[PDB]
Amino acid sequence: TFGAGEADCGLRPLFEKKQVQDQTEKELFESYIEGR
Amino acid sequence: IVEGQDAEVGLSPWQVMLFRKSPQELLCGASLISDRWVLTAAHCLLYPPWDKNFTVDDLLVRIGKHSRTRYERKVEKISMLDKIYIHPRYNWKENLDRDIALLKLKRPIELSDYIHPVCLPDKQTAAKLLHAGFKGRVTGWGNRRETWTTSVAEVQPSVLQVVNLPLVERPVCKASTRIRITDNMFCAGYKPGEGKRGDACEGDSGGPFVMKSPYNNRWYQMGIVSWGEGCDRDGKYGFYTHVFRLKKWIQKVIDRLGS
Ligand SMILES: N=C(N)c1ccc(C[C@@H](NC(=O)CNS(=O)(=O)c2ccc3ccccc3c2)C(=O)N2CCCCC2)cc1
Repeated sequence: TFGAGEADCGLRPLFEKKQVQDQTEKELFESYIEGR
Repeated sequence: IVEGQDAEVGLSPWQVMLFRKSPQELLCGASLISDRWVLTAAHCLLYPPWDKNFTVDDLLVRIGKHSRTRYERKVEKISMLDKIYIHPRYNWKENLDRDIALLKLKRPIELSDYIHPVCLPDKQTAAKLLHAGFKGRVTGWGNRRETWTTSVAEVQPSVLQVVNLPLVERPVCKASTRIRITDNMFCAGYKPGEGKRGDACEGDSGGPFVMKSPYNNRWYQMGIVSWGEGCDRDGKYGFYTHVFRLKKWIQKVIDRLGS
């Protein structure tokens, strides 16, 4: 446990930090590589 | 959120909801950017035509939720606000330009599994992710459809809603509205033709548009729900505060009035 200001971010605990992917995640990724 | 799904638990940890204290009422969503700074749209707080001008003592921030109805002992941190900051150049009397606001809590929150920061955007990630056709994600607990205002409106999500919407290119955004559109907003949602639907609606204002980067596998807030004509009308797009073109500001206040 530690405290601080805004630090690492944007990785959700129960997803990225567990290396799991959520239901809809795959649409965004498929749009990306369908553009540039 | 019009055509969203039920969200997976702990899906958007950054999801804050603004309540008015007494009488209890969901007002807006917001994002947890830090353990004491919640981002929101300016208009949840100040829209003088509908006599809305919300004082610091009028509001309360519920963080860690999933159900809209239920108080959930185990997940949920209710803070209260020390300061409400709204942009000098928030232009309500025309076109909701620079519709952003930033709320300092009274008390830092202890992050948990379920309460955790958004990244704000950087030069490279804005420039890399904000292209037309790229899908981002809007969330919140607001109207599942466009509604005539009755008090018990019936259309209210049980569980937080998620949708994924394409960014649309500026000529097309400009072309869809008589209202003067400016450089610090962007729009998103499907074209007519594209098989698929989605929007935010009333009570999803203030909440994140986030995109996830394939660089380093983190999520960033590209937009804030700001406005639109209706919810999910053909030929109309949802309009979002461009967080990055107000990032130069986004830093400045937390670092002016700092301690
Ligand atoms: N993406 C969506 N479909 C969407 C997005 C946001 C909302 C909530 C939002 N309501 C509206 O935008 C209602 N549509 S509105 O009536 O077209 C509207 C009203 C006033 C305006 C003033 C300045 C600039 C644009 C304006 C747009 C709100 O509470 N506001 C506070 C009052 C001013 C307007 C915004 C609803 C729908």
